[PDB]
Amino acid sequence: TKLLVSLKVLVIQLNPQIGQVDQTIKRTWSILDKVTKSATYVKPDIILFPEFALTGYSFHARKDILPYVTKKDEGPSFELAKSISEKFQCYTIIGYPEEDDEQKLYNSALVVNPQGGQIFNYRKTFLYDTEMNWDCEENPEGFQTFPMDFSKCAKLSNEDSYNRDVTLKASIGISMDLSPYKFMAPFNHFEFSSFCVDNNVELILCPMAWLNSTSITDKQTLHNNSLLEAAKNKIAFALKEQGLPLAGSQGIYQLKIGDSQRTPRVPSDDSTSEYKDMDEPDMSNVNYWILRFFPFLYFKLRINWFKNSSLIESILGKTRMPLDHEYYKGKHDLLDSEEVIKDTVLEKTFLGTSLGQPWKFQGKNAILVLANRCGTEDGTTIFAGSSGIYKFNGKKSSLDSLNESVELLGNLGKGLEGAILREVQFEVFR
Repeated sequence: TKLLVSLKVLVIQLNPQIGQVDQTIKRTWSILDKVTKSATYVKPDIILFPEFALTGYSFHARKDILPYVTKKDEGPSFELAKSISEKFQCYTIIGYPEEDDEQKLYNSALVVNPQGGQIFNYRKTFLYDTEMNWDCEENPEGFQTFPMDFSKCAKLSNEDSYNRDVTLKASIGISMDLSPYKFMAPFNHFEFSSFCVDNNVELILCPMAWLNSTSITDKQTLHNNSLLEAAKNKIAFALKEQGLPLAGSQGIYQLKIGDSQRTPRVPSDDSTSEYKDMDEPDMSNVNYWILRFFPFLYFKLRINWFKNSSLIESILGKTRMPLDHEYYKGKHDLLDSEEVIKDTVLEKTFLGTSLGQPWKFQGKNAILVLANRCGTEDGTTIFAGSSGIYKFNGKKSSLDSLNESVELLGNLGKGLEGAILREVQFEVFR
């Protein structure tokens, strides 16, 4: 049974700096105020913030982050999300540094329902270099899905208003979750997006603190004070030339509220990575993010992969998580056994292909919401901003924004704080 859905999605893009939690909270309320005063404002069903949205990101020691960590149901990030959810009767998802009762630290995203109750807490599964600075843990559950009960958001195709309720299968992936594991696993594993396709996820939510490639990441440079000083000077000049303070822009808000301006499809070039034109998205990263969702994209070659059974061994042989992941540290050959083939094995995919279909996602819909922070930290790290909303439409082989099986519903710029609201329409089957 086809069920039509209409979701009002609001994404907030912030430039939080370490030690400015109260100021960031104030700017957040300012943004939300300006949003409600928009000419085309409509009430959001869901509001998404970036990774470590109120705290800043680049913590260099456990001691430095400890004054900002909180239990999943206490503290500034949680109280903000509860207040927002209660005032807007929506789901609110925010990234925050978490401590648990056993003094373990995580990079997390909490989810609050329209009643102001916390319904979920997701912990980052693939960690980035920065997390290793302060003793962050991997999510022992690995990637996860959860239900989100939406009220008055759905209809049958014959009906004339969205007056039905719907429970969508959602998944949160925090930044590095989208990357090959440790940057060492094969690129074409597409772990997170394969997991979402495998589990028939309909709503994908990604709080991120994702870098623009102008950032200094070369390890030899970071650990040679002469090379580092020279590299920092280059970024300094790059911001000065833009009329920006070294930390990037704060408090000047780009609002795209309820409009229908789509983001132009563009190939990555030597120029699309430049940290220039702050109100335009970083299309190098937009294209890269789209590529990491390859299993959701139409690709002609899958028909040959399926016909030749080229991926059967890959599909059968893949594990739920990487073998050395926290996941197995305590969870735990069908072609050579007498055990039967379970439904779950027939849902598994590799490169978007399953044992039963060339392209498992074909004919389906999924929504991707990416909330990425903007600004700069340490004089070395420039975040890409470019928060956006995407629809994978499942319709029938560029590996970027030119692929028409993804719809770019709208993006913010790479460099300004702000908010984007889009009505997203799609279908699910029930």
